[PDB]
Amino acid sequence: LSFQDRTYLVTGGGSGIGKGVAAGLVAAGASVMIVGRNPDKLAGAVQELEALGANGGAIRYEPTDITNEDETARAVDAVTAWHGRLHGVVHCAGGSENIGPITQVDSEAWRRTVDLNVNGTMYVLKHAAREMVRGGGGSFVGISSIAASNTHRWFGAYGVTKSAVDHLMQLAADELGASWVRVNSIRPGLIRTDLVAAITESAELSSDYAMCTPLPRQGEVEDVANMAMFLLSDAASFVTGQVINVDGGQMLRRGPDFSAMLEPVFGRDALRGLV
Amino acid sequence: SFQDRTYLVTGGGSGIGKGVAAGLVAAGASVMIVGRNPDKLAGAVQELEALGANGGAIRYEPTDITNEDETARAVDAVTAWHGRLHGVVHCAGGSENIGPITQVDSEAWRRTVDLNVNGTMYVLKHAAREMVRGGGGSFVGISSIAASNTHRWFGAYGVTKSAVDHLMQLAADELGASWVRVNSIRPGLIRTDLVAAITESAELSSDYAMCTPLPRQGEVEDVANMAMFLLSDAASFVTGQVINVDGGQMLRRGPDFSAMLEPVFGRDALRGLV
Amino acid sequence: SFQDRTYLVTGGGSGIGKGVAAGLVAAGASVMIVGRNPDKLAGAVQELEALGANGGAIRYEPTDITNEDETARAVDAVTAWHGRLHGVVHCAGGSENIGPITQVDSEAWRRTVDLNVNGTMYVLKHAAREMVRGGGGSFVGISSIAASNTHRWFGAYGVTKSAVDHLMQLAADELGASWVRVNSIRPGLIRTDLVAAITESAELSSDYAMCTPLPRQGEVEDVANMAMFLLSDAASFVTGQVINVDGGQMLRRGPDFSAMLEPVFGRDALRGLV
Amino acid sequence: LSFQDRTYLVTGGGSGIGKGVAAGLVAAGASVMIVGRNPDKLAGAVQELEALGANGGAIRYEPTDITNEDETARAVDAVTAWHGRLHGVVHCAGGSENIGPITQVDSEAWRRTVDLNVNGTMYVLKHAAREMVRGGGGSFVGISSIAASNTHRWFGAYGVTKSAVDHLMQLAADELGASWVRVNSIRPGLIRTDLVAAITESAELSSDYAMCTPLPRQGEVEDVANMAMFLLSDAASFVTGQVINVDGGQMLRRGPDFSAMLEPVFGRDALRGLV
Ligand SMILES: [Cl-]
Ligand SMILES: [Cl-]
Ligand code: NA
Ligand code: NA
Repeated sequence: LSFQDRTYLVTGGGSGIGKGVAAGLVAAGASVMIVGRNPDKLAGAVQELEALGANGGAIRYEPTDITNEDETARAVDAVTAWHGRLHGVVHCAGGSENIGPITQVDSEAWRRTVDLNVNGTMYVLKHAAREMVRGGGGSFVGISSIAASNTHRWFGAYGVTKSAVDHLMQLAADELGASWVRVNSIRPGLIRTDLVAAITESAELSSDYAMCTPLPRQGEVEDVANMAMFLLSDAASFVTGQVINVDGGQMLRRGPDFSAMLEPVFGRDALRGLV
Repeated sequence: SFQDRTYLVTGGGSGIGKGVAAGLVAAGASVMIVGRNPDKLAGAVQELEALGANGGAIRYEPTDITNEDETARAVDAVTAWHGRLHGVVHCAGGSENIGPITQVDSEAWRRTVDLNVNGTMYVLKHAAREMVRGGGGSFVGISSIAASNTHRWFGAYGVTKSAVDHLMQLAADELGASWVRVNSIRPGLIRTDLVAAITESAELSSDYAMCTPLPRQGEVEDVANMAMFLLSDAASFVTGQVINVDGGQMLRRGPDFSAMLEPVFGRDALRGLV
Repeated sequence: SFQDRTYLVTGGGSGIGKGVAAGLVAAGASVMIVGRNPDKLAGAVQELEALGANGGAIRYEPTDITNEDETARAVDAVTAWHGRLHGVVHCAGGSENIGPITQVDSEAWRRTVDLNVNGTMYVLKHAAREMVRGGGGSFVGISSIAASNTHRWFGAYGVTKSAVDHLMQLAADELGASWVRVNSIRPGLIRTDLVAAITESAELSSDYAMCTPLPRQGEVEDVANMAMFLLSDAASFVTGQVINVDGGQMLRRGPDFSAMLEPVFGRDALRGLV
Repeated sequence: LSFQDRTYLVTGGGSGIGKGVAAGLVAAGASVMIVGRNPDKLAGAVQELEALGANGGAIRYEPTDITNEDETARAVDAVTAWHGRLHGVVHCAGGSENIGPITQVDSEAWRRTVDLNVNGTMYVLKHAAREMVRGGGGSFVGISSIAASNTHRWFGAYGVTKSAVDHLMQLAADELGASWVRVNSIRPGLIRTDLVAAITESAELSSDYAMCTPLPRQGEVEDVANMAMFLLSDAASFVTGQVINVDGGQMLRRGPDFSAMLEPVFGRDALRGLV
């Protein structure tokens, strides 16, 4: 239940979900290192997060392009060297550059998404895992997506790669349980971030998501932060290998239909293939 | 978020249910435990009263969940206690026989079905009515790893718990519009009185440990922690989930009770020969 | 691989069961159809006899699968016909009521449970006994997309069919050592007499089509084709599978019967208000 | 039920499963193009496959490195131009170069596996799909693995990438159903090929697989070929988006434990992380 005097690494800690997770931990008295691509945002987030955690919290940043393994490895060394032990990780770094039919998918955009999500995650887990095993245990939380649990027509590499990441969390849980390192995935549904204010505020797509979602609201960053913190905590010490949706129940229905956005740009025939 | 709230816990007289009740009482909640054995329910109350005051309170009503009318009466009693029912943790259920599918004791199978499938439906049906009228709540059904991974020779148990998990998800679909969340927890091997048979066997104990990534057995607190989280406002966007608390055993397989069952049935019987 | 073999088909008097029976007869198999309605079973026999000779043959026995003794008697009859039972396609089952979980007709729910959970177990239990003694076989259980994707307001149907799918997998685990394969098929919307309500509604018909990647409704032949493949030696390394034949509807969602149910129950009732 | 006068593309058609699938189709009277990396094997397989299909069958090859999209696109043009229509695809090309703990995984080997399985599959599906949509429909069958359905400790990228591929088949099925293009995945268990005679014939690993497998035998290439042919055929014309194991029921138990092979090479501590 407590996080005081524990140290965590948070990737994509500069905005959206990662920032919320970092906020939560620092406010609970944890030491956090946030890593991400943009030193501007990272620095900004740090001065802000520092206001929280008058409760013993601490915050640091290291700019890191997680598609380069050396940079990931260095960041993991630094967070571990901070107090000597790395208690956990929340991996929120990851992206999506594709939107369109599989038959016309931009292969460079696809390959970038694979590198970021699949390889990026592997580097973070590989190196974080080494220290958590040496430290006598810990908890790794991967942030996936409902795109992995429910097909999102025209999202190309997003759900494909997030499915890989979910499998990698389960594989690692299997391998690392003997070392008391728990590994779990969270798949958020529609969460309100500045990143996705186009969708959340659009009449057609907000309406489609709402019809797919049993609970009558959209998600919030705090919803995902709460699950991550629970899974990092000792209250989940027998929970590993799980893949858990924080999505208002959307996985019980279907992924969203982005027709209304895409039909005027691609035409209906392209959306069922047909080049 | 437990302090000013009231919860129903079925099967609250021992094991998982009792742990859940104890955690909620400790947090300041009011809890009504119900179950078949009045001696055990009354004893659990006396024990849990010791968890005293964050202002928590505990009551019991003997209830046979195979009887819909008694179940509805229990739901009326918990609801009238402070005027609103905030959540349910449904731990009542079990099974009565290990053996090959070809030798299933049909009356025991029917009993397990009645208890697990029908009993869960009645609790859900009437708890949902009140949680809808009251403006929302959280229903947690306790299932088992027997539903997620085949347990050879467990017959009705895994079958009925899979039915229950589907019910939890169907109910989440139907009830989300009324702010009633419904989730399932599947425990792995949890240390209780009900598990002394696995405990006394080197073969069975070893088999579970080999099937379990984390190098320990589960505790009732582990399941109680998950249940409380899912009841809390910290899980307010979580519904329709089926979540294992099992040390990662679902990543491997169900246990193999061959060592125990071979001397009773014979090897041929365990692959269906009569 | 059907020519010199004998199969039991439950619910063989109409719909999916009858299609399955017809395909097997056409291929030269002997088929016993069983079911509750003797007029319909007898009429199906007369029809299927027309499928004549690749040397195929068809018989019927009226059987109430909620009675284990009648079920065992049907399994004895099919087995004694040519001395070995090679497989089963279990299509008998159904449901009796659409409505919110908060207004479930408990007697109809129990009936659906008895028919689907208990009835399937009896057929499986006794068919498995003979298929084990005979040196192997293939058991195909027919389930439904209601088990793979929540169908709001379908109550016991999806719940019980999920129980059935778990049973198929448990039985595959137990019985593989005796070369008895057990698999489940989940059909989507299939064109039969049982679906005229969806057919007559623009709203419901449109909703299914929107939920279905392939731009057509399912046919009984589609399900019969899958069943035959799974019975065949071409599927000899396939067991424990649960396979949809649904035009890809499982990739989207279950149907939304709101248009039909709103005028009966009201909108508030459909989210659990009583 | 028939395959006469239909044309199919088979990737990895030069050995193992692909060769068996190609054999099956040609023998049933189909035209097949087999593609793969090694022109020696491809040519060999063609002269052999030509003996079969006195029943109207036809066989061709094009050497193709499926990690290069241009080469994949050319092969798809050629098979389609052959008779004017491409009726289906069975995608068996794919590999696995990793064996060891996630904490010590060779990142170059990992990245190669991702490129082959994830990107390779996408290229094949993208371009094959274009023609099948234009042709009025068809059937794409992806060959995955039980490594995707059940965690295989120490298999690193194999199950991770095969999980991605399964998701991609489901996404494509969702997108392309409107065009009558069905897309499905097969996950084989232990299949006897020359590739894996080390495992299938080893006492410890054969024994472990056998205990995990309800049916008392190992798989055969014909078992997978039969499922693929059924899914290509009109007898499966309402079957799309499915992910189907041909594994003797192994998915009901667990993936294999390669401890006996790996412990003497890595030590027990490395196998639970600990570098
Ligand atoms: Cl009790
Ligand atoms: Cl009938
Ligand atoms: Na209180
Ligand atoms: Na015959």
